[PDB]
Amino acid sequence: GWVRPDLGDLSKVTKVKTDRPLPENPYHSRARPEPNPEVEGDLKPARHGSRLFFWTM
Amino acid sequence: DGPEKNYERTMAILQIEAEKAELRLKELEVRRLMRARGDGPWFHYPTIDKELIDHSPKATPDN
Repeated sequence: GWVRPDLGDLSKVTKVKTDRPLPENPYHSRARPEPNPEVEGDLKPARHGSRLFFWTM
Repeated sequence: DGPEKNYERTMAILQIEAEKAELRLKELEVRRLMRARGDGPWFHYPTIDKELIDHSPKATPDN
């Protein structure tokens, strides 16, 4: 009763039912470093301007 | 100008200059900490972007 699969059949991506649990950390990764403290707020003008030496703006 | 105007004008000048001097000292301290620790927006030297990584199944499994 065997039927030869047609051209293209064996190259399909099929789906498999497995009771095996899906791995959690297959790469065995460590905890990632914490991101740098984000910056939030309202952008206001620079206090007294550039403050470069004698410049007033 | 009367002495009062010059006197209180002087105070306004001193307040501005004193505030700028404190900010100048704080900036030197903030820059010193960011450069040594790397935890601030300054001295943030780039690292490779992780969105360049291809996560799809590969030709071989062990990777």
